[PDB]
Amino acid sequence: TQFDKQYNSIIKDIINNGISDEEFDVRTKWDSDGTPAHTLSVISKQMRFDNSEVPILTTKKVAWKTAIKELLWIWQLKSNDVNDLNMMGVHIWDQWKQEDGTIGHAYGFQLGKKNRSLNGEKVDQVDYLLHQLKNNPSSRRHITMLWNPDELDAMALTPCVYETQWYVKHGKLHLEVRARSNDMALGNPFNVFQYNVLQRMIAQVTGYELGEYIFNIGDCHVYTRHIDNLKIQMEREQFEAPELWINPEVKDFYDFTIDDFKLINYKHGDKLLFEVAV
Amino acid sequence: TQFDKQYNSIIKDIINNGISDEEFDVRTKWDSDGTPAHTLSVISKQMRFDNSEVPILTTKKVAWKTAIKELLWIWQLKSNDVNDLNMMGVHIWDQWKQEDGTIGHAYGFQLGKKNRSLNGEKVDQVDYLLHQLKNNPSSRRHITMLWNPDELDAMALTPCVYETQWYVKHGKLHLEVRARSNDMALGNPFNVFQYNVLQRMIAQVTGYELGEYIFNIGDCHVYTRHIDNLKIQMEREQFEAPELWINPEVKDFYDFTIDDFKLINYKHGDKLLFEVAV
Repeated sequence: TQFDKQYNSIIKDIINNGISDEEFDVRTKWDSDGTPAHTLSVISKQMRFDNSEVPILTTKKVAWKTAIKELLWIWQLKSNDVNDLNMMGVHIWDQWKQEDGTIGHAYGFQLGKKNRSLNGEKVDQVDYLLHQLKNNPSSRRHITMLWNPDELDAMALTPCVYETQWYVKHGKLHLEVRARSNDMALGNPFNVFQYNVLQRMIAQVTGYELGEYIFNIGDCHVYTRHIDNLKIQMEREQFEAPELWINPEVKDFYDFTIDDFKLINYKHGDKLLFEVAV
Repeated sequence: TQFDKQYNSIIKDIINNGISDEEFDVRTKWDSDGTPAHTLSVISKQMRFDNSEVPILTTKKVAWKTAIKELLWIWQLKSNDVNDLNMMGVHIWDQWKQEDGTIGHAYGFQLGKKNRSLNGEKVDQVDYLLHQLKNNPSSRRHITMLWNPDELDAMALTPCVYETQWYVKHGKLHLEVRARSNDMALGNPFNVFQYNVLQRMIAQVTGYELGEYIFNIGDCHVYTRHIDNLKIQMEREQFEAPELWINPEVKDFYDFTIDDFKLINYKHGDKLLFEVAV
């Protein structure tokens, strides 16, 4: 179920069926003329994968490394402090760094919260999701939630991929994910494969085969300047997906390191520059 | 976009492609033999409507009244006390009534919380969603959230239809909804049409045409005993959807009463008994 087939199956749709944000006074803008940059969009689109292969673009390179790195920060480290993410070599967050170093009450800070009761002892979303999966697989409640109505005003930025719903059906683990928004041009390919990594990880530790991987986008859009450039990507060549490796010797979620993930034989397209926009 | 066409388009799929919960020790059971009742299910299904008609079953009657009544309780009254819902004639909640009368920190209690900052003055989810829609339509954040990770342990029951995402595109208001679970046999038809009512209501008060209505289900299932009975419903006749009425003289969300809603010329099927199950 190549990520490519579905990816371009959604792009043209947006160029052809998308609605321009025009009618409004957007705040975001390019960087070569300050001229407010404008987009086209569609509501509610969905990408599903049977897991016979890694969902990753092959008509362009993805930040597969920076992607898994940011994953450990949010779900493994459950940290909101940017320094931790700077320690991994990633800086793409430096922009929302608060005078104290963190991004406020969002992302990792939501998962680390010891808010659930588990055998006369409080625990956090990630720890709760873990135990229940192997002691309450049938449960129709396996849900992580980033969108906290209580601390929304306290986060330095509103999350995109904010929730997930897992299912344990027939020795299989299914992962559904949802984004309230998503840039198909610079945000989607990175997020997708990234949250699919997280799936393979818990899958291995809980000892359950991988089920379907489903990714849900609410507002899907692309910027205008990015269109002419996406059309080429569509016609670009399509190679076979790589073979992501993950040390099988690991048996604990918090044992994984950026050194246990290796994408093998990853053929992808060439450099494609997509104009910057504040 | 009759609700019927899509409804049965999902039922057979479940009978044919659904997976039995069997493998597990379910807690829920029938009531004629205590024998644990069992189901079949599918993950991630979706129902969309263009709003040319009311999404309501015509091969069976829906609690269209009890449905809108429960809607005012959660979103209008933002109450968690069962007495209020008993005052409307509804008792279908009496089961989860706590020693104090309420269902804990769930449903209405989540929407009434004055947790957002609006012009140097705190306000609740419902009040926030309202103002922003007419002063920040373009916003990609219009979201209500019932799933509170902080008070989950405090609710007397985990919510099904827990969130919503609205969009204001071209004088149109689009409403996306999601359920973590949903019984296609006794829960779905009621929920769907119900959250579509809520849409028509804010639509009228904000003064925006209705956009697409999208309903998302995570775990969709039906109980075994209910199968033989759903097959008949499928072959039942299909009449044209009714013409829901709503007093146009209203201009405030909190002015609506169960007396402003009238389904006109509603042709539906006959009585279909679906075995009870604790």
